[PDB]
Amino acid sequence: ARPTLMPRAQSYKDLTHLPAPTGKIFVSVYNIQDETGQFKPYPASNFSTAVPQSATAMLVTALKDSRWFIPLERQGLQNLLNERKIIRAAQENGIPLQSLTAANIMVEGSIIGYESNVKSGGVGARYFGIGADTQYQLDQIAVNLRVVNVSTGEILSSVNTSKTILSYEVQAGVFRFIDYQRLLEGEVGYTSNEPVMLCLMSAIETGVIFLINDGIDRGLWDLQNKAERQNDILVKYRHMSVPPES
Amino acid sequence: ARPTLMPRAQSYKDLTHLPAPTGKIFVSVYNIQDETGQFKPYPASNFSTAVPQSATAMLVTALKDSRWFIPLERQGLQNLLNERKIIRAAQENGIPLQSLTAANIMVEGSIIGYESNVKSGGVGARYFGIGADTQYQLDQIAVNLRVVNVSTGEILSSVNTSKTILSYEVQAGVFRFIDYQRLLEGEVGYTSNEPVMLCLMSAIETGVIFLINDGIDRGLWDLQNKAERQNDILVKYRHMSVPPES
Amino acid sequence: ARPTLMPRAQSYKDLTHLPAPTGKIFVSVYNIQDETGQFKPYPASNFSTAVPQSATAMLVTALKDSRWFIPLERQGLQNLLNERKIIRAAQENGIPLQSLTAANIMVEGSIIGYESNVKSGGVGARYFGIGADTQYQLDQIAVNLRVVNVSTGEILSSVNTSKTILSYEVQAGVFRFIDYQRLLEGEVGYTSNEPVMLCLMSAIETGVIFLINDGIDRGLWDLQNKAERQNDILVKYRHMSVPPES
Amino acid sequence: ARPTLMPRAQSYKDLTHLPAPTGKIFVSVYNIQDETGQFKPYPASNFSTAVPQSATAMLVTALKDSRWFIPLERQGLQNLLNERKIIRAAQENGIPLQSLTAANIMVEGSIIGYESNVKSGGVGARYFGIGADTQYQLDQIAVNLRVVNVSTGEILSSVNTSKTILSYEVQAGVFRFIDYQRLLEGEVGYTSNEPVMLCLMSAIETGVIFLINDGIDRGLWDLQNKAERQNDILVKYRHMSVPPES
Amino acid sequence: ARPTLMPRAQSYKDLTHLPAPTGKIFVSVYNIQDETGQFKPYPASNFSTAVPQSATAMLVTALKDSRWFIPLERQGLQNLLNERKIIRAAQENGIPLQSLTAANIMVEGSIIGYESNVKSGGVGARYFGIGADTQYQLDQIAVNLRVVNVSTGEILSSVNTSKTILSYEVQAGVFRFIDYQRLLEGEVGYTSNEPVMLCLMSAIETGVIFLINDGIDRGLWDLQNKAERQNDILVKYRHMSVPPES
Amino acid sequence: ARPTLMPRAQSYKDLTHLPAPTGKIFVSVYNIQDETGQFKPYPASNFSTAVPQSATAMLVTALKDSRWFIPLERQGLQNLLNERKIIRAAQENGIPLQSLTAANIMVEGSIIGYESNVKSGGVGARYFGIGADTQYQLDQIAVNLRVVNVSTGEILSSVNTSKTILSYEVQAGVFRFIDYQRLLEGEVGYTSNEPVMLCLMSAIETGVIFLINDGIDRGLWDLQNKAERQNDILVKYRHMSVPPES
Amino acid sequence: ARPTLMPRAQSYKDLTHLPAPTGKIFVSVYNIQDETGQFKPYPASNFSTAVPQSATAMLVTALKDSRWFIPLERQGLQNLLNERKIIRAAQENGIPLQSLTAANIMVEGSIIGYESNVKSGGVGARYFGIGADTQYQLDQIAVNLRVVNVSTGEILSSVNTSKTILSYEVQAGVFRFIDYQRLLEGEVGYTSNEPVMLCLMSAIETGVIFLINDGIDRGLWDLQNKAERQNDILVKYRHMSVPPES
Amino acid sequence: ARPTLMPRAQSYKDLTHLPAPTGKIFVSVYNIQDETGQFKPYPASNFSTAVPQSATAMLVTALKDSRWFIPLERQGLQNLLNERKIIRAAQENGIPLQSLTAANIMVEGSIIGYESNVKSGGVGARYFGIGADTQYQLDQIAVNLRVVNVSTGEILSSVNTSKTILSYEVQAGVFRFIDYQRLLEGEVGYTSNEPVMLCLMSAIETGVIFLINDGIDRGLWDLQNKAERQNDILVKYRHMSVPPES
Amino acid sequence: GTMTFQFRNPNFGGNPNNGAFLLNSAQAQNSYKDPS
Amino acid sequence: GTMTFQFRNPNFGGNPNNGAFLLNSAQAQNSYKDPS
Repeated sequence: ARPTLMPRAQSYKDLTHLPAPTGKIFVSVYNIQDETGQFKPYPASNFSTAVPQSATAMLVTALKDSRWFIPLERQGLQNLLNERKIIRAAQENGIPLQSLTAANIMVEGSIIGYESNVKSGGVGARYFGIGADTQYQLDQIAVNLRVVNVSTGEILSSVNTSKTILSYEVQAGVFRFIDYQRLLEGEVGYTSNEPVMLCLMSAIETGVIFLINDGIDRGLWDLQNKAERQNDILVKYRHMSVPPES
Repeated sequence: ARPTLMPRAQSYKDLTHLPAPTGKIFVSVYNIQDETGQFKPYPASNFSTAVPQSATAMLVTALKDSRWFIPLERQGLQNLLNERKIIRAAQENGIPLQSLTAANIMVEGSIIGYESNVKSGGVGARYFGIGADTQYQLDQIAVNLRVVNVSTGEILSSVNTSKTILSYEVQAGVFRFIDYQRLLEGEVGYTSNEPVMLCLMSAIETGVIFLINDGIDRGLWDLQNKAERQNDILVKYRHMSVPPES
Repeated sequence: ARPTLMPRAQSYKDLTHLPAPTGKIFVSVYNIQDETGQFKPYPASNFSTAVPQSATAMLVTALKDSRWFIPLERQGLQNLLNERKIIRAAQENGIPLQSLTAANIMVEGSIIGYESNVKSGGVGARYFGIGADTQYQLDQIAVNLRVVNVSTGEILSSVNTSKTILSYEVQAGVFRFIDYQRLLEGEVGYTSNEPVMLCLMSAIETGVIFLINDGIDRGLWDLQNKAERQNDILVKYRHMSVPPES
Repeated sequence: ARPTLMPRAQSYKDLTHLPAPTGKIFVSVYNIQDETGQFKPYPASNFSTAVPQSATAMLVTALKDSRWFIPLERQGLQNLLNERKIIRAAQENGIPLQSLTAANIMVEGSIIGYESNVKSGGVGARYFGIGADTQYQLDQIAVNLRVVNVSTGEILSSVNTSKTILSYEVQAGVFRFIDYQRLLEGEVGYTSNEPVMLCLMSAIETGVIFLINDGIDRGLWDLQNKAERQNDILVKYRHMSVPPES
Repeated sequence: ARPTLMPRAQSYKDLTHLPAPTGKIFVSVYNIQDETGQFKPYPASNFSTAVPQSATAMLVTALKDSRWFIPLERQGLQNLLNERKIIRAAQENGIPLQSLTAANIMVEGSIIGYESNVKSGGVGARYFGIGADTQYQLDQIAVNLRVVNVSTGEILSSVNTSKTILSYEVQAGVFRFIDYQRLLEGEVGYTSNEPVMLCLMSAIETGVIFLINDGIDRGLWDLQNKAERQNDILVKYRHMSVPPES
Repeated sequence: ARPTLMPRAQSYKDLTHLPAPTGKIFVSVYNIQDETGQFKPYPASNFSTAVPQSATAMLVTALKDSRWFIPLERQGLQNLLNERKIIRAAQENGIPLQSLTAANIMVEGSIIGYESNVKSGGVGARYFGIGADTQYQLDQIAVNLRVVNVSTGEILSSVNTSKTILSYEVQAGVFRFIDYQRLLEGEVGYTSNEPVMLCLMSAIETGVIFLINDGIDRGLWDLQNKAERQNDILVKYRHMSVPPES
Repeated sequence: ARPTLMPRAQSYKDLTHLPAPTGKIFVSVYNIQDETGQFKPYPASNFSTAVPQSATAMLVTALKDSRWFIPLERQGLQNLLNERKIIRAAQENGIPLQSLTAANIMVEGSIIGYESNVKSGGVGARYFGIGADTQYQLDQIAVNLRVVNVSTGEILSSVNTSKTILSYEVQAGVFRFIDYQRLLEGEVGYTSNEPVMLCLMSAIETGVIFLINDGIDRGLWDLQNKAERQNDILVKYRHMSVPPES
Repeated sequence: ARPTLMPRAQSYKDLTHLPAPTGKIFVSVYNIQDETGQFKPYPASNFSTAVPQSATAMLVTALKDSRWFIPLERQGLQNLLNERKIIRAAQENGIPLQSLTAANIMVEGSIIGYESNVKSGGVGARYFGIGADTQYQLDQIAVNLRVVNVSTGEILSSVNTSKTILSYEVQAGVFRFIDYQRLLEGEVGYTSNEPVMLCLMSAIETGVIFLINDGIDRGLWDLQNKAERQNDILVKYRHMSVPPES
Repeated sequence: GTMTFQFRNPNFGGNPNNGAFLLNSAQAQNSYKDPS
Repeated sequence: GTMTFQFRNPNFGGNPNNGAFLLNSAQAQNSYKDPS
């Protein structure tokens, strides 16, 4: 096909239309570790991880496009410090650069577990020759995000989100004897694996709005206008603040 | 589906409605090690661990939402100390930050073993063509949590909790000869693996309430009101203080 | 089901009702190494250990609930020393902490071997269509515990305990021809693996009482009252002081 | 066949005809990490990565041929610094070289996940002997690119792109009995795997134009002529600035 | 069943009733290395060692219960020295401990080889339907122990012991046709693997008595009474002092 | 069975009855490396070595019981030096030990190769139902030992020995039809693998006598009496001084 | 059987009867590396090397028994230097040793490749029931040896030798029907793998005589008598000085 | 068979009869790396390299026997420098050695790739019972050698050579029914793998003559007599100086 | 452990080795004769 | 997990072990006699 932007869920359109704050908040995003410890089963490789190791690149895109935070490069800090030695070596030899911008808070977190085959199922039916069947699985991924006050070392707010990755498959088939000593045959199949790459981005973009909403109730950072406290987006994520039961 | 919060058991609603203490207690949560040493069997990978390595991110969410403890960032301490060098380098060049908040106690612990296939079973039945069957397994996970007084190095209280992870499967089936030289066929199946990701969170959130309850009987920390000593939650976890037999 | 405490054998109720000593004895529990060197066979993973690596977390729970010892944090000593640097850095900047409590003895030990399939067996029987069978295995685990006088470096007492882990399986079955050209079928099965997680805790909790009993006969530490020397618990573990034969 | 240049998509002809800026912008491209963590399944090797590790060599070719950036060697910096020790050793012994050119911005990024078998399918049909079938899979790759201001450490713009890698297969076949006791047979097959090597280059060359376009709207760097703001290329990538839905 | 002491062979009752010496001899037991280099075959894991790595914990129990030696902690010396830094840090801040007790001799050694399937065998018999069979294997383990004079570095005495680990299996079976068109079936089986964990302890406890007996003939250490030189135990291990032939 | 000494070949009785020298010769035995590089084939583990790694513990037993050499602890020298720091620390605090005894020569060597299946064979025979067969293999192990003068660094004498490890198997069998519609069946089998653990000890104990005999002809060390030069043992190993042909 | 010396080829009897030189030449033999890089195929282990790693112990035996060279311990030099620290520590405390003997030349080399299945073959024949067959393989090993003048660093002489390792197998068999409804059966087999352990020793012992012969023609070292230049051994290895063709 | 020299191709007889130069040229041969990265397929081991790692020992034999170069020991330089410390330690204690000879040029290079199964093929034919077949493969190996001027660091000449390794197999067979109810059978087979050990030596010995010939045309080193410029050997390698086409 | 769903029928996605058992256990139980 | 599409027919790309079941379950259901 053609290259385009990464496709986005309802939460990304729900994230962009957030109310604006008074001033933007700097944030250091160091590392979101893949602490699932779960690899892909057969017939994949023994080494391929179930969740991609790039959750820290997805969170920076969530914070930057939210129009609330100004993210700072702390992932490739060792490459950024090696670049600022090269500018400083050319300064003394034939504008002076200022120091690095430092953040008030640092958002860090994990990917707390990935369970595959939480539920399964399947229907099938064959009359005389003609058949059809269905299958589905759904895996569950969970993301932990917490805001750390870097001044004192405390933890301000911590939320857990979740997402269900549905992977179904529909297949038909015909194996009959049409009129004597002739044999008909046909198959039509279709599968659809939802990518865990794209369901991780929709669970992180939702967990950001639970951090921004929890900052307003706890008085951490205030909105630009108090009349926009009753926005339809923030009243939608306040009903989801209680978790589902089990 | 849609992203939401991580689903919570009865213990989380049992944890939030705890009585309030006099003052909040700081706590350092360094590392909860996966000391099970148990990996997933075939047909999963040889490398995938049976229990996720993110138990330390689950305990901080249990302590923070309990409204008793103020957790402190000690997991990513090496990233937090590297951030406070960048602020301090911009302080001398063109508000002074205070030191890190230190804790009175430090909650640490482990995951003491994970045994798979503790019990099993299964029924089956086939009359003329029509069939049905059932299966179930249940695994057992155990969590150790202990409170360490960091002033003297003693151990104040230590509790062990447990949880049973049921994983059943129901399947039907029909393979008959309906009226001469025609063949009917149908299958309906359904499995349900309970996630070990979610049963680890319910065993940790229960083991926190056995630490808070054991602090009140031993005089470690006292409640805000002594009339709330007879709460229905704390009288429920005092009956469970004796272990089951074997 | 519901989360609860870890289920306990007869030895835990036998451990709690011990007589009280004159004063509690501090103890350092550094590391109990899994020196079995035995991994799980097929169809488990090649990497999963047969005995969990968390025996040092189980012994601290045995010593703490015995109401004789005050255990000290020496497992996570490197995390406890890093915490006391953070308090000491905030002391000089804008109560002085005392030093770590040190122990008189240090209980250390191992897990001396785990042999699987020590005994086996099985019965089976089929008459006309109807059948039944049984199987059982029993594995053997052994725990070494020894008390080290830390003043001189000697070894005061050393005991070995053992436990047999029974794992049976009962299965029925019917494959008959009921009245002409109909076919009956039924299966009922049930297995029960005793967890090695829970049989390790019952062998450690028994080996503690053989250390406390051996301290009284050797004059290491004395009871609070000499009339309680003739307790029914201590007279029960004196008959078991001679080992079984082979 | 014959060696030639690497074949290029529509985006490369779309990249070369961009409007010219006022002055060229230096850029350091250190490392684009393969953070997919996904390896190739059977019957390939267990060790072969799904995405090539050479994305940092592809981005430099995209920046250099865009006629906007002057890329700088920062990948083999340790080899370039060892060369400048050899020139400097021959300078003191029997033109003095200037220092390294340093960049204003540094483009860095990742490959955020690679999901294989996102969709599948297949048709088949056999009448009397003569048959035909079809298959197709399509994998999805995603590339993260972000521009880091190296003076302050902020992140200026960050975009995500995506690409679908179609891999189909068409096969015919005949197995008949032509006139008595003779047997005809024929097969014709054809597959076509689109290379992930070449679809990674088309997703990076598209993500560069989303960085150049986002610089003009945010006032980072301005065009040479404001009448060329309404170019047909830049108005084409402004309609694609909103992502697809899911 | 119930936890108990580790079951002991004839040699342990033969070890406890040894004559008493003049004074007890200190001994350092550093490490008994598993130098077999033999792992368990299929269907066990590739990684599980044939002999447990805990022979050094078994020898200390043999020396301590022999009522001749006072063993010293030299295995966990790095943990014992870290404990004595904590006492010494609390000494200068608000009884002085003496130095470590040092030994006259140090008993060290190895496990010299483990050969599996030294001998095998098996009988079988089936008449009309009714059957029975038998199998047996026997493995051979060997233990080296030597006493090192730590003053001069010489080797005082060195002995090799051996043990045969029998593992048999008995199985019956019936597959007949009882009265027309009925089918009887029955199986009864029983195996018994002798543990290599327990046969290593009986080869070490025997090799200790060959060290104590060889000390009396060489004048290394003398008995408390010379009339007890003619004990029935020491005259039993003097007849076994010559090895079997091959 | 019962524990006993390791069974010994003809060479051990041939080694003990050697003539006595003038004075005993000290010897350092550092390490005999398993330089075979040969592991065990299927169905054993991939990791289990064919020859045990404990040849250095077998040579010390050969030198000590030969009544010619006084061996010195140089294998666990790092443990012996750590013990003599503990005595020396208790000397200055509230008999002075002499230095380590040093050797005139140092016996070192290797295990030069282990070839499996050098020869094989097998007979079989079946008449009407009744059968019998035989198999045998023989492996070959070789041991290098050389005496190094530690004063100058020269090599005084070097010998190579060899041993053949026979492993046979005898099996019978009956599968007949005794009187009409009855079926007899019987099997009797027996294998015998000679241990490579025990054939390594008999090749080392022989290679010691070729070192002691070569010392007398070269004038390295002389006998106590020259009339015992014509002993029946030393005249037996002088005929074997020429190697077999090939 | 019985232990004996390692069996020797024609070259060893050809090596011992060499003419005597004027004076013996010291030689350092550091390491002969197994640079084949070839491991054993199935059904052996994946890790077992095709050629043993002990070629450096075989060359020292070739040089020592040649009555021309005096070899020096340079393999275990780190053990020999640790021994001479122990003598020197006892010298200053309550004969002074001279320095190590150093060599004029140092013989070093490699094992240049090992190719398995260079040639193969096999005959078979079956008439009515009675059969017979034959197989053979032959592998090829090559040894490089070169003499290095240690004074200047030059290479004096370098030779390559080779050897063919034949491994045959002969098997018979009978499967007939002797007189009606009786069945005869018999098999007789025999294999013989020549050891690569023993063919490496015969290729090294031959390559030594090509070094000694090349020293006399180049004037490196001269014989004791010039009349012995025309020996039958040295005139035999001068005809083999030209290589075979290919 | 019997040990002999390594068999040599036409190029070795073509190398020895080269014209003589004015003076011999010293050369350092450090390391020829196996940069093929190709291992042997099934049924060999996974670890065995396709090309031996001893190409640096083969090149020194090519340079030494060419009667043009004097090679220097630079492979085992760390062993040669450790030997010259031992001579120098005996010099000061109770002829002074000169420094190492250093080279004008240093020949280094690689093994640029090894492709297996470049071509294949096979014929077969069976009439009534009697059959025959043939197979062949041919692999391709390539060697890079380049002369480095060590004074300035330039590269003087660089050549690539190649060789084709043919491996064929011929097999016959008979499976007939000779006169009624008798069965004849016979097989005759023969394979021949050309060793890659020996084809690497013939590609290196050819690549040396392309270096010596390229030195004379470029004026690097001149012949002893200009009348020998027109030798039949050097005019033969000048026609091969142009490569084959593809 | 994990309970993964699989069809027991080789017509759908399932193991093909119990195809010969599924058909032989169906023709051993049918009682429909040929109508004519 | 991942749902990979595979044909259930050995004529197309599929497992060959259910070929003998696919044909035996088709000839046990056909009702077409020989026309003549």
